[PDB]
Formats: sequence, C-alpha cells, structure tokens
Amino acid sequence: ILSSIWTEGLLMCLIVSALLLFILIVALSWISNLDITYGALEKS
Amino acid sequence: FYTVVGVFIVVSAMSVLFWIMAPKNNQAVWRSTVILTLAMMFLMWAITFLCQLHPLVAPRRSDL
Amino acid sequence: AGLATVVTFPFMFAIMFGDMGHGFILFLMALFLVLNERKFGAMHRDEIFDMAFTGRYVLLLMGAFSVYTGLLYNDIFSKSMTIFKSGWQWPSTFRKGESIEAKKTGVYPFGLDFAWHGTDNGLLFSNSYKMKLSILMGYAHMTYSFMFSYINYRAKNSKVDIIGNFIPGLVFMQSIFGYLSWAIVYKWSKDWIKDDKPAPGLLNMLINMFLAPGTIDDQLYSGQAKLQVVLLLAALVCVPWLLLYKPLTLRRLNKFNFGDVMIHQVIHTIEFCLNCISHTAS
Amino acid sequence: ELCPVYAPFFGAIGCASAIIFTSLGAAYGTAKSGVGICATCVLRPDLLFKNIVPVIMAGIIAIYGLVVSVLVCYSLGQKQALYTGFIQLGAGLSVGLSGLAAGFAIGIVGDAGVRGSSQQPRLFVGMILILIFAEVLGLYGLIVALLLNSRATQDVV
Amino acid sequence: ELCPVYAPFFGAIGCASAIIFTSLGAAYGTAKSGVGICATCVLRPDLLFKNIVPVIMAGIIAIYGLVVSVLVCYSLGQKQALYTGFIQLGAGLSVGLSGLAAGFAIGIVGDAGVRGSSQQPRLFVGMILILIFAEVLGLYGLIVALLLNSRATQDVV
Amino acid sequence: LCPVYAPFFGAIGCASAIIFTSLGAAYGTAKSGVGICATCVLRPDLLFKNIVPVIMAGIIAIYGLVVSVLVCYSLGQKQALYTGFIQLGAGLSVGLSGLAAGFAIGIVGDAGVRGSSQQPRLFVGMILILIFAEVLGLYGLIVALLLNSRATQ
Amino acid sequence: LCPVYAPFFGAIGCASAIIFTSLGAAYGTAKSGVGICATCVLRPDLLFKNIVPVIMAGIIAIYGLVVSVLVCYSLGQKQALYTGFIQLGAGLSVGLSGLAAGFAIGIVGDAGVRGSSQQPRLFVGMILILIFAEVLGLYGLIVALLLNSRATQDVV
Amino acid sequence: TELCPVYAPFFGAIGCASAIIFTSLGAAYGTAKSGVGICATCVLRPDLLFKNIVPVIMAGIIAIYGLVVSVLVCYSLGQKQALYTGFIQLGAGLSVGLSGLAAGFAIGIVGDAGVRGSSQQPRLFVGMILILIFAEVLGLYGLIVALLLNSRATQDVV
Amino acid sequence: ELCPVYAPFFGAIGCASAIIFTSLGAAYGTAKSGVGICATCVLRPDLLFKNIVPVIMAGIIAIYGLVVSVLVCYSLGQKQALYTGFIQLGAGLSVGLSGLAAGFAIGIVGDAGVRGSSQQPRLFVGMILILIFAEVLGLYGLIVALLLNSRATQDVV
Amino acid sequence: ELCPVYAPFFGAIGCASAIIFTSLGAAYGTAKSGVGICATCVLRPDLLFKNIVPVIMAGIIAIYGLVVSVLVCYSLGQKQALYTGFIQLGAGLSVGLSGLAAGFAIGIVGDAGVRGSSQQPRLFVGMILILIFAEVLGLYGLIVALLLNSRATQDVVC
Amino acid sequence: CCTVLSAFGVVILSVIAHLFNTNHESFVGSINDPEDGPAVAHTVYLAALVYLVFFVFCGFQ
Amino acid sequence: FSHFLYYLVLIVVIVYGLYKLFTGHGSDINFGKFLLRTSPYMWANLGIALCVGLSVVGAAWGIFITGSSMIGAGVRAPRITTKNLISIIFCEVVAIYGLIIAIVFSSKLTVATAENMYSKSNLYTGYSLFWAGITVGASNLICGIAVGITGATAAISDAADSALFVKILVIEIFGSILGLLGLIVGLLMAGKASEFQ
Repeated sequence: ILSSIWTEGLLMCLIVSALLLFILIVALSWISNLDITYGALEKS
Repeated sequence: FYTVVGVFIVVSAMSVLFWIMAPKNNQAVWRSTVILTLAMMFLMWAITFLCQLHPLVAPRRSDL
Repeated sequence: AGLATVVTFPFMFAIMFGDMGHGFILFLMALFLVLNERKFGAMHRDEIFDMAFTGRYVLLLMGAFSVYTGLLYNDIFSKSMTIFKSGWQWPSTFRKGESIEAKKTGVYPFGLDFAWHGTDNGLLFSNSYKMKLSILMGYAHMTYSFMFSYINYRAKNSKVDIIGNFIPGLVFMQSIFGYLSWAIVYKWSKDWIKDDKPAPGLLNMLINMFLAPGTIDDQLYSGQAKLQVVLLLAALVCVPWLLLYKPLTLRRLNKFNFGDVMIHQVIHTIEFCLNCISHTAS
Repeated sequence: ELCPVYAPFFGAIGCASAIIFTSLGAAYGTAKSGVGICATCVLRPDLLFKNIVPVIMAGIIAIYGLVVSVLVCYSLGQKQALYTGFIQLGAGLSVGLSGLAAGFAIGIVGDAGVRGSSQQPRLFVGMILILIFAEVLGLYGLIVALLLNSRATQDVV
Repeated sequence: ELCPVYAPFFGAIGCASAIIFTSLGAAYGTAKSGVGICATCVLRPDLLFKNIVPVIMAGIIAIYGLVVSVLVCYSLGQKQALYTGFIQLGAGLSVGLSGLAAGFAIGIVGDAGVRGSSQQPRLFVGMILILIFAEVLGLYGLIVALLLNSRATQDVV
Repeated sequence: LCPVYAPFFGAIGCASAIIFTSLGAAYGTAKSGVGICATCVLRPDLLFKNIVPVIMAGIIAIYGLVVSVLVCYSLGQKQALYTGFIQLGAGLSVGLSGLAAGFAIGIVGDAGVRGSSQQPRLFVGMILILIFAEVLGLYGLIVALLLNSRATQ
Repeated sequence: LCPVYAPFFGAIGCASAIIFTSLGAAYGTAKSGVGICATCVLRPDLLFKNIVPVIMAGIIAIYGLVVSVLVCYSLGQKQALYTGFIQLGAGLSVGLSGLAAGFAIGIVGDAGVRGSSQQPRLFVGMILILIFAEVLGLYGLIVALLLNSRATQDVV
Repeated sequence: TELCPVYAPFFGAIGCASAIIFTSLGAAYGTAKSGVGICATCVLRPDLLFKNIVPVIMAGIIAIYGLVVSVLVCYSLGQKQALYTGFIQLGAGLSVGLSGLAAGFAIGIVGDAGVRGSSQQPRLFVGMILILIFAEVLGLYGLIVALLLNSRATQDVV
Repeated sequence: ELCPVYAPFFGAIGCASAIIFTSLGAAYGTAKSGVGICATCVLRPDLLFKNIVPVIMAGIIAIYGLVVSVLVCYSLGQKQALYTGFIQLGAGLSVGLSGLAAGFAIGIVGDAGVRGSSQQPRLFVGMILILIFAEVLGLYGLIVALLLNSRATQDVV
Repeated sequence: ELCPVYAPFFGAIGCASAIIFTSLGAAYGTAKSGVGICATCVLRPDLLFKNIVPVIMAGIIAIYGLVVSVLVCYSLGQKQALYTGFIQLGAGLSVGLSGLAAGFAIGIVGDAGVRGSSQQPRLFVGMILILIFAEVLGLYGLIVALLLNSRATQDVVC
Repeated sequence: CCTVLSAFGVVILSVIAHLFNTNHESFVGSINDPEDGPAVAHTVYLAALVYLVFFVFCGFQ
Repeated sequence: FSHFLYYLVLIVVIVYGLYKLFTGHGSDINFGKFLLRTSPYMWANLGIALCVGLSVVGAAWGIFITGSSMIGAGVRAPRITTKNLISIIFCEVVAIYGLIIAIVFSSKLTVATAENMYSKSNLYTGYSLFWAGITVGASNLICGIAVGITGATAAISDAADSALFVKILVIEIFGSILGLLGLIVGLLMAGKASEFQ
C-alpha cells in the first residue's frame, strides 16, 4: 500500500484540485489586473 | 431572598422620605444624587448577595 | 444627560475600579484638591492639571464609590477582609497538600465572601458574579435612560412618537434582555441542589429561545416553553411595528417628505434593534 | 467513529471564524469609511451624524457575526458528531467570509458616498440604497448560516 | 464505505462557498460600480435612480448564491453518501466561482458605463446590453448547479 | 475498479467546465466593454456594431455550459475511474480553451473597437481577428465532446 | 479522549490571545502616535485630548490580556482535547478580532487627529467612530468569554 | 514515556530561544528606527540629546523582558520533562516574543515620529513619553502572560 | 532512546547557526557603517578613526557567535542525548537571531550617526550611547546561550 | 544504525556547500567592488593596482572555502558515522553561509571605499581598516569549521 | 514626594506587621505563606520604623 | 506573501523529509509506488486535456499580442489589416496541432480490464500520453507566444514600410518551426504506446 492516510486516491485528488486551483489563481490574477481607462470617460 | 426584599423596603422608604424632604435650594440634584446612589448601592448589594444565596460552585483549595 | 452622570459615571467607574486600597488613594488625592480648592482656583493651571482640578468632584465620588465597591469585593490591595462571619467552613481534619472543599454554613452578610481568596475555583465564581453583575447593571442603566425618551416625547406632547418609538422599543428591550436579567435573578433565587433539578444554562436558553421555540431542555420555571413563545412574538412583532407605525401615520395625517421619514425610521429600527444586543454585550 | 475526538475542532474554529472574518470585514468598513468622514466633515462639520450611516452598517455586520458565534458556541460539546463540527465550520465560514465581502463593499462605497454627499445633498439617499445592497450580502450569509446551524443537531446520532 | 463519516465536509464547503464567492462577486460589483455612481451623481444627480442597475444586477448574483446554498443546506445529512458531498461541492463551486466572474464583469462594466453615460446619454442602452451578457454568466452557473443538485440524491445507496 | 472517490473528478470537471469558461467570458465581456463605453462617448452611433466582442464572449460561456450539462448527465455514484478522469479531461479542455479564448477576445476587442472609431476600415479587421480567437473555444469543445462520447463504453 | 498533545492547543490559544491583540494595539498606537506627533507640533494645547485613540488601542491589548489569563488558569496536563480546541478558538476569537479592531482604531485615529486640529467639531465624530471600532474587539472578547465558560463544562 | 516523551525539550528550547529572539528583533527595530530620528534631529538641536534617548531605553526594556523569560524557561528545562511543560514553555516564549516584537515596532514608529517633531515643539516631550508608555505596556502584558504560564510549567506534572 | 542516532544533527545545526547569523548581522552592521564612513569623510577625513566605532561594535557581535560556536562545538559527541542537541540548537539560534537583530540596529544607527556626526561634533556621544543599547541585544543573546550551554550536559543520562 | 547508508549525503552536501555559498559571496565581493574599480579608474588609473585590494580580500574567502571543502572531501567514506556527516554539514554551512556574509560586506564596503579614495587619498587606510573587519567574518567561520572537522572522526565507532 | 510614600510606608507596613503578629489567615493561613507570624512581624515592624524615620526627616523639608 | 508560502512549503517539505529519514522510515516517501499505484487514466486524460489546453492558451496568447498591435498599427496604415492576418494564422496553427494530437491520443483511450490494469503496457501508455501531451501543449504554448511577439513586431514594421513585412515574415517562419517540432516529438513519444487493455 502507498499509505493509510495519504492513500492512492486522496493524493491524486489533491493533484487535480491543485492544478485546477493553480489555473484558478492565475485566471483571478488576470482578472484582478483589469483597469478602466478613465480619461476616455471624463469631460476634461 | 426575603432578606433582599426586606432591605429593598428600607431603602425604598428612605428614598421616598428623601424625595419629600430634599432641600429646596438644589432639589433636582439633591433628590437625584442621593436617590440614585441608594438604588445603585442596593443593586450591587443585591447582586453580590444573591450570587452567594444558593451557590452552585463550592470553594476548593489545596494549600491550607 | 449630565444630571444622571453625576452618580452613574463614578459608579460605573468603580465597578471597573474596585479596590479599597487604590480607591482610598484616589479619594485621598481628590480630597486634597477639594480641601485646597481656594489656593488652586487663583492659579494658572496647565492642561493636565486643569483637567484634574476641573474635575476635583468627579474624582472624590470616583474614590468614594471605589471604597464602597471594594468593600463589596474583598479587595484591599488584592487582599481579603475577614470582617463578617463566613458562610463557608473548611474541614478540620485533612491531609496536607490535598484538594478540599468547603461546606456551606450560611451566606455572607455584606459583599462577597472571603473564603474565595486563595481558591482554585474562586476565579470561576468571580467570573460568573461579575459577568451577571455587568449584565444587570447595564440593563438597569439602559432601562433607566430609556424612560427619559418617554419623558421627552411627553414634554413635546407627541403621542405619535410615543406609540412609534417608546412602546415598541420598551416591549422589545424588556421582552429579551429584561427577560435575561430576570432569569439571572430567578436562577439565583432557586437552589437547584436541594430541589435535585438541573441548573439551566442561560446562554443556550437565549440561543434556543430564538432558534428552537418551545423546546426546553433544562426547565427553569413552570410554563417556560409557552411564555417564551409569547415573549418571542412580542419581540418579533415590534420589528415591523417600530419600522412602520410612525411613517405610515405621518403620511396619514397629510390627507413633508415621505422618503426622508421612511428611510430615517428604517435606519432608526436597524440601529435600535442592533444596539439592544450590541450594548448589553458592551 | 461517527462522533470522533477531533470533531469539536471544526466547530471551535467555525465559532472563531464567524467573528474573526466578520470583524475584519467590519473593521475595513469602519476604517475606510471613517477616513471619508474625517476628511469631509472638516469642511462640513454639520454632517457628522448624517454621514455616520456606513460605520453603523459596518457594525451591523459584526452584530451578524456575533449572533452566529454565540449560537455555534452553545451547540458545541465534547463527543459531538463530526457532522455537527462540519456544519458549524460551514456556518462559521458562511457568515465570516461573506461579511468580509460585505464589509469591503460597505467601506469602499461609503467612503466615496461620504466624499460625494458633502457636495451633492441628493446623493445621500443613493448612498444609503447602495449600502443597503452591500449590507444585504452579509444578511444573506447570516441567513445561510442560520439555516445551516438549525440542522447541526437535528436528528444527529 | 459508500457513505463515509467525512462525507458532509464537502457538502458543507459546497453550501458555504456558494454564498461566499457570490457575495465576493456581488460585493465587487456593488463596490466598483457604486464608486462610479457616487462619482458621477455629484454633477448630474437626476440620473441617480437609473445608474443603480449595475448594483441591482450585481445583487442578483448573491441571490443566485443564496438559492443554491439553501438547496444544498436542505440536502445535507449525517449519513449522506460521499457522492452527495462531491456533487454539493461541485454545485457550490459552479455557482460561486462563476458568479464571482459575473460580479467582476458587472463591476467593471458598470463603473466604466455609469461614468460614460453622463457624457453620452445614448451609452446607457449599451451598458444595459453588456450587463445582461455579464449577468447571464452567473445565470449559467445557476443552471449548472441546479442540474448537479437535482442529480445529487437520485439513485444513491 | 469503480471506487468511492471516482465521482470527485467528474463533479469537479463539471465545475471547472463552467468556472474557467465563465472567467474567460467575464474577462472578454468586461475588458471589451470598457472599450465600448470609452469609444461611444464621442461617436455613439457605433454602439451596436461594437457589441460583437461581448456576444462572442457569451458564445464561449455557452460552449462551456454545454460541456457542464453534458458531463452532469453522466455522473453516478458507482462510476469507474475511467469515466471520472474522462469527465475531468472534458472539463479541463473546454475550461482552459474558453479561458484562453475569452482572454484573447477581451484583449483584441477593446483595441478593435478603439481602432474602429479612428479608422472605419478596422471593423472588418477586428471581426476577422476575433473569429480566429472565437474558435479556440471550439477547439476545446471538440476534445470535450469527444471525451464525452467515450464516457460509458 | 484526553490525549497528551491536548495542552498544545491551549498554549497556542493562550499565546494568540495576547500576541494578535498586541499586534493590533501596536498598529493602532503607531498610527495614532504618528498622527499626534504631527498634529500637536502646531497645536500643543489639544495634545492630551488626542491620546484617546492610543487609549482605545490599549484597551484592545487589555482585552487580549484578560482572555489569555483566563485560558492560562484553565490549562492542565491531563485535560481533554475538547478543552484545548475551545481554548484555541477562544484565543483566536479575541486575537484576530482585536487585530482588526486595532487596524480600524489606528486608521480612524490617524485620519481623525490629522483633521481634528483643522475642525474642532470633528472630535466628537472621531470618538463616535472609535467606539464602533473598539466594539469590534469587545465582540471578540464576548465570544472568547462565552467559549472559555464552556471549556470545562461536561468534560470526561 | 507517554506524558514525557524524548522530543519534549524541543518545544522548551524553542520557547527559550524565541523569547529572546523576537524581543531582540523588536528592540532592534525600536532602537534603529527611533535612533535615526535622534541622529537626524541633533545636527540642529544638540542640547536635547540625553532626553531624546527615551525611545531607545523604552525599547531596551523590551529586550530585558525577553531576557527574564528566557532565563526562567532555561532554568526549567530538563531531559525527562513533561510534554505539557515544553508546550507551555513554548507558549510563554511566544507570548513574550511576538508581543515584545509588536511593542518594539510601536516604540520605534512612535519614538521616531516623536523625536522628529519634539525638536520643533518643546511641549511634545511629555506627549511622546505618554504614548511610549502605552507602546511599552504591550510588551509588559506579554511579560505578565509568560510569567503566569511559567508558574504552571512544573506544578501538577507527573 | 534518550540518545538517538540523529541527535548530533541539532547540535551541528546549532553550532553552525551560532556563527552564520551573527556573521550576517555583523556583515550588515559593517556594510552600512562602512558606506556611511566612506561617504562622510571624503570631505572631513580627520574623523576616520573616530567613526570606526560602529564597525567595531558590529564586529563584536560576531565574536559573540564565535564564542558559543566553540563552546557548542566542544560538547558534540556521537552518542549524545537529544536534550543536548535541542539545547545546542536553542543556544545557536539564541545567539544567531539576536546578533542578527543587533547587527541590523548597529548598521542603521551607525551610518545614521556617522553621516550626521560630521555636522554636529557632539552627536558622537549620542551615537555611542545608542550603539551600546544596540549591542547589548547581542550581549543578551550571548547570556541566554551561555546559560543554555551550561545545562546541555548537566544531568543527562 | 549508527552508521547508516544515507550518512555520506550530509557529508557530500557539506563538502559542496562550503564552496557553493562561499564562491557566491566571493563573486558578490568581486563583482560589486569591480564595478567600483572600473567606474573610478577611468579618471585615476594610477590607483588601479591599489584599489584592487577589495577584490583580493574577496578572493581570499574563496580560498577559505576551498581549504574546508578539501578537508571535508578527504574525510568522506562509504561507511562513515552519521555524526561525521552531521559535523561535515555543519562545517560546510559554517564556512559557506558566513563567507557569503563576509563577501556581501566586502562587496558593499569595497565600492564605497574605492569611489571615495580617489577624492580623498587618506580614506584608503580607512577602507583597509573596515575591510579587515569585513574579511575576518569568513575567518571566524573557517575557525568554526576547522574546529568541527577536527571533531568529526575523533571518537567515532561502528 | 518621599514623605507621601513614607507615610503610606508607616501605615500599610504597620497594618501588615499587626496582621502577621495576630496570625491572620490572609497572610499566614496558606502552606506557601511563612510559618512563623511574629518572626515576619519583627522584620516588617522595623521597616515601618525605617519609613517613619524617612517620614520625620522629610517632614521637616 | 507568495514568497512566504514558497518558503513555508519548502520548510515543511524539509522538516517532513528529515523527520521521515531520521526515524529509519525514509523509504515511506515512495514516489515509485506512487507512480505504480495511481491510475493510468489520470495521466492519459490529464495529458490529453493539458495538450489541447496549453496549445490554445499559447494560440490565444499570440493572437492578442499580434492582434492588438495590428489594430493599433492599422489606424494610420489600414492597408495592413488583411495582408498581415497571416501572423494571426501562424500563431493559430499551434492550436490545430494540439487538437489533432489530442484526438490521436484519445483514440488510444479504451477500457482496460481490471485483472491487467496496472500492467506494464497500460502504465506505459499512461506515462507516454501524459508527457506527450505536456511536450505538445507546452511547445505550442511557447511557439504561440513567440510567433505572437514576432508578429507584433511585424505588424508595426509593416505599417512603417511595406517592404519590411516580407523580411520579418522569415522570423515568424523560424518561430513557427517550434510547434511543428513539438507536433513531431509528441507523435514519436506515443508512437509505440498501445491502447488500454
């Protein structure tokens, strides 16, 4: 057996849910860096 | 508990007797200071008496 | 508000500052300024000593109440006073170094008991006493200062403000935290050991009065499960009533901005119903 | 097995979380919108008790967190179920980490609303209405955690 | 084995995250697009009540989270299957992390749109049209979570 | 062969297939809607022809919704790891593809609707660029709908 | 049921009650002190009037001290794991909420004493906002006291 | 054994180390940041030099608070000591250290801002001391917490 | 069991860490003070051997590590108790991470005092007086580790 | 058990570290002071073989690392005690991570000294004086590592 | 200010010495308390006399 | 804060490895048994999905890099906006590479019998499809970004002078060698891999 706590199925759920959470953190850091061009909305 | 009511009677009668016998010079601070301080002294006495009238916790110590 | 302050501010001070030793020091350094108020009046006072001498009578009361409450506690430079006869006796024959309990003989006459001083579980009893003391004195201070609102609306001769703010405030405050302050006194009144009944927990009584009405795990009084439903409905009926009485009867007496009254009464209802919980814990 | 020893850990950390993240969101809502009150009531000191609304609506979030941290706490206990601990952790997080968002949205709206309602008096009702939409988020977290905490000890063996 | 003890953990996290991340999304949508209302209604306050549509369409996302949180909360149990916990975790994340995106889009489009609608009044219809496409993202997440939650306890053992 | 943790991957694939696709569609709607709102304050008659990038970003989210619905009709309590990981792959494919296609449509769309107000000949240019970025979501949808057909065989 | 590693959580709950409240009180004292020492150069008469944010910061550390003393006097070697978990929760409840209360008191106090020298009427607004910022730590105190009242209630 | 394993003095040595490490970090920040203000406001006002060293004395008291608890945890270490003893010695060490660190940050920031502006207004000297007292009782509280944890380290241990 | 095989690991890490972090602190205290000296006496080079005091007081807290990393080195055996390794690790960290703080403080106060002592001649006494409080930090760490190391093999078995 | 199979791992990464972390501090002391020589000797090229003393004293600590790496290398064996591997790891870290500090100090002091010794020629004897204190920090680590390595295989068994 | 501290040093230490002399249980009554009462009272009463010397000397200032 | 987590995970890995190694149990951190006992369908489906995902995140990357600068450079010179679309096309072909490799890989994805499930060939064709999906998705990612950068430079040098686009299209050709080389290597890696049996 691989382990009793860190079994064959838990340890490859925590790789899938680490890859997906990595893609999520990257995509949320893309959307967090999204700023509005305010000079093209004002009168000045 | 009736020795709390018996003290409430002699505090309340004293406060009513001071409401009518307050000095006329500064009435709204004679019958406001003295009547409220008797109320708060009786309130802390009643709270410190009823917590020991029927206690749930016994005093427990080792060094004696 | 500075005419009820003249007693309550030194007394709410003294509940936090409870000691006959520090209280006598503060009373003495206040009475030094009271007896010498003629030499200090015709004198240039800097800001800190101007603050201390402008209030030479707030500190005299703050010392005089601190002596009273530190005689209620047994706290004279954190020591006890064996003035009266104790309500607890210790066993005469016991082995050295073992944990012993005391048997209750009577009740201590004035103030807290002096057999709680060098005690392992004395701090649990002082926690229970001072927590319930703070709850009852905050309840008393709030229900005393809430009657002044009724006296204000009566002097303004506004029955609309009375029925819209005072009565739905009164039977919301008293139906929850007046019931809590009554339940503390009623638990202190019952014995719960001679009766061989379980002593109810009052935190998860008020938790379960709002979550699961009618279910009483430890019964505190006869008819509890049906009276708490009546008190819960009396408290919940005053959330729409305090929010909807005054704007809908100011609008009816114009048959004035209804948006400036309805939004103000919603903010008043949210603020008051928040503060009834937020101040009894403060 | 069904009610293990580490079971009240999740309940105690949920009771902690429901006031920790709630008070953090309410602290952002108090500080960020108190900056605006302390900046605009130098020019307009008559609007102190009028612009105090976002600080009060930030405090109502902390009241929502307090009333769930005092209901998870009396449902705690040794040898309680692990289901009860998971439900109390979920009800802790639902209040805390959504009152965190509601406090962000109250503070960073209320500062701009206090900056704006000293110039335009008609913007104050709009400020209150946006703050109601920002405070109903924490109210929704309160509703989810109360409906969740109602099922914590419901027919649990 | 099919119904383990740690199985309500994923269900409680799915009940929590559905309201947490939609409250984050609705909080950003209220916040970012309410700063624009409070900035552009100090000059033209007559259009205060029509700039409120980004805030309302942001607050719909929190209701999308609330519905899925209630429907996951009333399917939790002590002895539920691990399948049920996995489906409730998926339905919580499908509403939460999609309504977070919808709320980001509503906040950005609303703040960019209520600032440009005071200079050009014809941009309001375009702002509403873009915000409908931003709000159907959270609507699609609601559809996915309802189709999961109908599948949650159907043929479980 | 069919373990107890096997519908985790299918449920998280059904989750990610709408999560990552809605993140990409939200970026494509928000960033290209900033360009619409910035463009149409000085030339407002281009408002309903500049609306194409947010429509294409919506088509991306529809492509993700299709995969999420078609994965959640093949979930069961006692499915194999084969079905679970093939639903996971069908989720990851359309997730990364819709995320990439939505980022590309968002970054191309605001630049396109800004160049279209200065030069009118750039409308056909931005449409022909955005059509290449649209079908990347189709390129993940193909792998998702092929891995869906091999679910229970 | 009462293991050996059980007072670890109680010791961390006794530490974290004073550590994070001292961090919050230290942020509040630092921000408010930078405010005072930059606003009382030109207005030294209202120096002792502006020390109220620093007092409101210190009451947060007093709140942490009280919970840490009450958790300290309930530790033991052979205590339950439930007691350790409740003491950890009661430490974190007062600590990470007094940290937030200290952040709010520091920011509000800096922004209020830098502008209260210009407008004298802003002082009663600064006190009112700092009351709402200090009740944020009072709430964590209440949660910590209600937890610690049940740390040894029905414990075997 | 079980109540007193072999790895039990690890937590005691970490609690003896951290109590002086984090208070030395805090006292070092409170010395350096508030000594920049002393060395910057002395080139024009050198007569107030022995009175502007209040925020470095009040920061060096934090290091003495760490030293006392490190000595007291050091004289309670044993090879066959309880695991409870090591746990609450780690607790005492963290309670002194991570609170004296915060006290040192507050003393450094407040003392820098106070000796920077006390050369301009002479009435701010009584104000910055009153703020540094509130900044130094933060470490005094951690001292009290660790002295109460250290009185229970070997009290009812088996 | 009381003296395992992995027991000299903590003693060797303590013997290394006693000199490693004090060399880092002494390096910072020498580097910033040397930049301050070499930038303050291109105009007044008469203060060259006068301003060498921060470099000397930063070099003393590396001798503080060199003392304890020899006294720990001469108590390292193959069959030593794990208690001895734990105390030697605590002593190495107690000197190292305190002399690192002392070196940070000496390095900041040193160049801040030698760049200002070229202007005011009686800032030198104040610089020495602050550097004494910055160097007693490393002295306190030395005292803590010398009290630890006098107990690492006192009553060991 | 007392001399396990993984025991030469710590000796190998102590032989490696004593040149890695030493040479990447010597490289900082060479580069950061060499950009101060090449930027200064464009106007004073007669001081070229006099300002190169920071580069020489940065090269000396790499020889300090080389000696300890050779002496740890020639005490490696297939069947050696784990105590010997721990001691050799400690010696390698004691040379490497303190010669890194000495190289940082030589690099920061040396370019500040050579850019200042061309305006004032009486600062060269101060640069040497600060640089000896900056360079003895690696000699202290060499002393610690040699006193460790003399204790490595003294009373080892099994 | 030494006369105030000295007057309190007379009063407080005289009361403490009297409570050690009469074997009061708030000072002797515990195991950790000192065993002999008047042995502690003899060294607290001399400190009361020392503070009385300080009070008389600083009372003529 | 991310550096704090990078240091914390590193410290936890070092403390766990040294604790597991000192107590004589260091072979319990067993990466080979982890590879032997995880399901080959994880590696296969993960390789297919990351192939078609990371080809598209490079194609879409290059599309916005040489699309936004094409539209910016086309404001003054709008005679580039159709001729220069071959720079969109060269960075778009790296997605059809990953698509036609993902379908060829998914043809090797059948149901293996449980008695021969962790066999030599079934585990081989999980490893091969995993790394041959990675080496195609990452190569098409990097190729799409490189072709997008060298097309963004070409879109501005085209608007500068018309005779420069022919000269800088050659750099796009040398940049688009890379995705075709990844296309070759990912077919050679899973060339001998059989189906799941």
